[PDB]
Amino acid sequence: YFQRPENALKRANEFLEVGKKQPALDVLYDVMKSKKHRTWQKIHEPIMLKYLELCVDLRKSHLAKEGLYQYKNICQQVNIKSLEDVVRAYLKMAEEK
Amino acid sequence: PLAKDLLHPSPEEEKRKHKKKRLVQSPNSYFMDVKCPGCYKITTVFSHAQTVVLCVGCSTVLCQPTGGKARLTEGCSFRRKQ
Amino acid sequence: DPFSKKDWYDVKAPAMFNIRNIGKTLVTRTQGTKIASDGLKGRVFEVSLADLQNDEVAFRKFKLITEDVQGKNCLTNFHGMDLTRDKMCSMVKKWQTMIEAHVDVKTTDGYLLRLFCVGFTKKRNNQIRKTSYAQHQQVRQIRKKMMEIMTREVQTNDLKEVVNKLIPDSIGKDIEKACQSIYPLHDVFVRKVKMLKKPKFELGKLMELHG
Amino acid sequence: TKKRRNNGRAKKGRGHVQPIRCTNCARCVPKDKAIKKFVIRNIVEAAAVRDISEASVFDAYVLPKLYVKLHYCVSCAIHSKVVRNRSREARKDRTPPPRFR
Amino acid sequence: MRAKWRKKRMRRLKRKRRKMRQRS
Amino acid sequence: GRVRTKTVKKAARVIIEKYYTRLGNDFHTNKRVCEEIAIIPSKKLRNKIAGYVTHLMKRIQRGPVRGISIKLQEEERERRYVPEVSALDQEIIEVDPDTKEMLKLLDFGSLSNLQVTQPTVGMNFKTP
Amino acid sequence: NVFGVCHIFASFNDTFVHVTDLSGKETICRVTGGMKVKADRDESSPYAAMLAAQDVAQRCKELGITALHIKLRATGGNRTKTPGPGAQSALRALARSGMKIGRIEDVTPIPSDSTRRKGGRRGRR
RNA sequence: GCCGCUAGAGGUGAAAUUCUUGGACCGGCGCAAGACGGACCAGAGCGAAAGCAUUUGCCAAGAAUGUUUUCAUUAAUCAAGAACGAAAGUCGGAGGUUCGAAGACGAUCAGAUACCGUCGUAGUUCCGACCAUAAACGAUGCCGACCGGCGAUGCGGCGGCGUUAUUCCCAUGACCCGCCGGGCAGCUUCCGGGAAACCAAAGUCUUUGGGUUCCGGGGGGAGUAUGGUUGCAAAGCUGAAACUU
Ligand SMILES: [Zn+2]
Repeated sequence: YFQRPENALKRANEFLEVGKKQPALDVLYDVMKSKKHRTWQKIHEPIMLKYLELCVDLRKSHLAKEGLYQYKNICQQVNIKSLEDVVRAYLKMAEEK
Repeated sequence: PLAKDLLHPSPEEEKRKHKKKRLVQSPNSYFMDVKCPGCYKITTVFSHAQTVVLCVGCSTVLCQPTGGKARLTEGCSFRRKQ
Repeated sequence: DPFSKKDWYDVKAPAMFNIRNIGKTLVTRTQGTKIASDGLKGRVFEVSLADLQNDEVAFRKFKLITEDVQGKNCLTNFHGMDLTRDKMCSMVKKWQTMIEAHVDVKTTDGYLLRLFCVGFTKKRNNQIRKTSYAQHQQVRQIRKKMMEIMTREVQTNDLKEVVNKLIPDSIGKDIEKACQSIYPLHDVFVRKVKMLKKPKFELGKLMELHG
Repeated sequence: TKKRRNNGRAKKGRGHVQPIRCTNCARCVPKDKAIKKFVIRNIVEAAAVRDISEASVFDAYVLPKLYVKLHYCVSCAIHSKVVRNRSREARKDRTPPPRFR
Repeated sequence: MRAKWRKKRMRRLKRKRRKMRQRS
Repeated sequence: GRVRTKTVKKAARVIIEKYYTRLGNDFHTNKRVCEEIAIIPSKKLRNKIAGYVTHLMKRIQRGPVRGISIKLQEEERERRYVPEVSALDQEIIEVDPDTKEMLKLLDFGSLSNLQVTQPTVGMNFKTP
Repeated sequence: NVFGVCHIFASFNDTFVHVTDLSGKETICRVTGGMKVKADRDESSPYAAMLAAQDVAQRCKELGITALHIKLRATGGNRTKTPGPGAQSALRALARSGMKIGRIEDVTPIPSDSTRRKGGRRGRR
């Protein structure tokens, strides 16, 4: 778990600093699956861009579908401008590769 | 119990017991033949063998000695004789 | 008043952390043979990693030794690492065996390290039994994998990447993934890093070590 | 008069358990005749945690706990009321006592 | 009397007796 | 403390086993009942007996009392269920397949009113 | 936020409240439980550690030391390893009397079963 | 040993003996010394019993299981005899950090030459040579047979839905439900026993014999006296009467 949802970025940016990418992704899944972080904050979009970024280069297709289902449960509030933005940025990074 | 027949035991309770504790003791090993898949020697192995049984075509090992049954090398074919 | 002759120096962290200014130290001023900048060359600080970065991870404490002072700035270099006492005593419970190993691995910059590890055996989620113990060959070859990873993933690196590994503990996750065919482990930490011998101090390596 | 069948020990099937020393009187008891007790509390008390919390520079810092492993001899438990004397027929109750309601 | 100290006192008595008997 | 002792709540119950056709719910009737039906010495015992038979008749007509006899059931055979369709008349009975092997080897199961359901995966029935 | 480090050696006989700088060498103030009471029976009181905490707070306020880390410590070694009664009154009083409080850690020294203890085999009776 | 602060430290029910302006206690970085192996550590393991715990080696040794391997009664218990046997103890040498008999002081008490504090010799520690006693305890000799159940636990073997490795359906391990053997123990039972406590043996015993070794005969005297032998010594083993109740 985390004590504060911004800390997911501070952990995942340290795992990419050495260059391991599998603990970097699965921390960022395990912050979203926690039960205290489904109420919308501003930091939940830029970790979800990063978790969709990290699913691309490891080419894990099963894992990105689950978190984009989970974030779709989270933003049932009126900011689907986030849910538009997280989806096409995944669909930008997939075409570039 | 206490009317129980000792002269006609059922085979569920005759494969249950230890091999010395039956009416007639009978061993729990059996004789196999191992077929190696790239040669034509049918080769006769024990179930519980203790040496590495060497075949004579392509000189491979068929079985590995372990504390129980010998684990045959994976991808050969066996059947029990008799 | 013996506190009138004390100037307040500043202490600068190495470059691997986000936050550099970690606090303020004191020295009596130069009145004789006692020079200030030799009077502090041996200060060692126990600084936590939720102070060197603004993360929540509080249990992993760093030792940082002042080697040279430039201006009023104390320049530090890395001296060791510890877990705190309540984290390391929070993890020893009954009904699990504990696998601990130590290696002395020499880095590529002349620095010698000694790395201590810890690991416990994880009980399963569909398990019934109370006790989860390993046999002795399982503890021996999990300890063999532990010493092998902790000399191989520190052996051909410089010091800055070693402290970069030690902040998230990539070594603990690597040990826990590699050791799961023998017995599934539970939280695996590099507990304590000692710095046994250091090479000659020259200012260019520390002045590039700050950035 | 045999009083206890296990003789108040955990020594079944070995010759010697190495002794530990009591924390309260330093009386050398064996490892398993001693009454082990593991006392976990917070480091700050329940009273002073209400005004520690206004002084912390860190937002949302959960304070650590104190992990004390206590061994006790058999004399100083009945002096210290950790363990008290029970009936002849409820000595066969070796379920630990309830801490929950 | 605790029987170890009865034993010890007859031990001291026999040690003094064998002291007094081998002088001659 | 106003607890009634053994005589004023045993004697009141042996007064209630017989003579139930005379007793009622009002205290002043039963107080006047108690001298035809008994020989009681002086009235404070008789008022205490009357108070307990009024409290017991306050209790007794909405269910069974432990101490009272099946003279209560003589009242429930004097004053007082199935459904229309029985709860054993259900039309699909789920059967896990070991029962179906038992019924096949009892010479039933040619007749089908049952429906066999899928077997469980996992054997975790114990407690840790 | 000039940090110092408070060192609380809480004995059963005494109470050492020691405020130092971040490494620990340059001592800013040291007050013991023996400085504020006239009696050996009450050196380890809550009251002696309360008064010692107030004096070390007044000393470290005037030097710039605004905030404090805690190193809480028992007698340790082969002796008892609970910090005694004078830890809590010092640590409550520092947070009451105008200081700020950092991370609290238990620094009681624990052996790998070190050498024999002061009582006999048969106890302290 | 070097710092850098300061008037008390220690210890107790309360204190005093002890240490401290030649700088103690506490804090910091260091060096060395010797002991010790916490938490993990359980009615769990191994050993003939005494006992045995940091890592990695090397050296031999062993129970258990598996066995359609071989020998063919080789076996069970043990007069004489021998091997090991905690701690204390004795002698020769090396080592000595802490504890600590004797001892010197303090204080509790009428008195304490006891518990309670300060310090300490011999010893505790290691390498050789002795001594062979313990509530060395399951206060229960050893081998074999037979006689109810139950659920786990340690090891080895066999068979069964599944679930997990990840990095190749992936290898082999970790769990799940059973079975067999051996082992440490458990809860229950009007098997049965026992004087009872209790015991699945301390059962199958007046319905009395599977084999075999040491040993007890009311309480003291006394494990004393003497005699013998073992030991540098302390002592060990064998070891009675008279008398008394
Ligand atoms: Zn005690």
